[PDB]
Amino acid sequence: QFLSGQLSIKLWFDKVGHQLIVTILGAKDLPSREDGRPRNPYVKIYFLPDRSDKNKRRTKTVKKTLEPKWNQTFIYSPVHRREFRERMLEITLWDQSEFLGEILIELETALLDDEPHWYKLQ
Repeated sequence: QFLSGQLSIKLWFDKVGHQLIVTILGAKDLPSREDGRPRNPYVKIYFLPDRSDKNKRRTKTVKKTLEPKWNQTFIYSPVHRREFRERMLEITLWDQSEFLGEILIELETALLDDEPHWYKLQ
């Protein structure tokens, strides 16, 4: 019915350094609030399993926008190629509250090409 917006994310795995680099660039086309005002958006990421603080990261919250730009790089470590079939990134967007959607990326087929890509929020 309504557009939900998209999130630009860049992923890369450093196979020698055993680290997964996740850069959450920005979002576009976020839905306004029902009252017409813009959002105060942030992104939360869990590298699962273990839903614990160690595996949790969050962007800062941008004030009053539908096109936030965070440009933040998160570093997960230690990470091992052999673990990819059993790891996923749970990426959620929030209006600081209201849930604005989720992108769930399985590591085994993730775009680990160090390029930015757009993902639809669900």
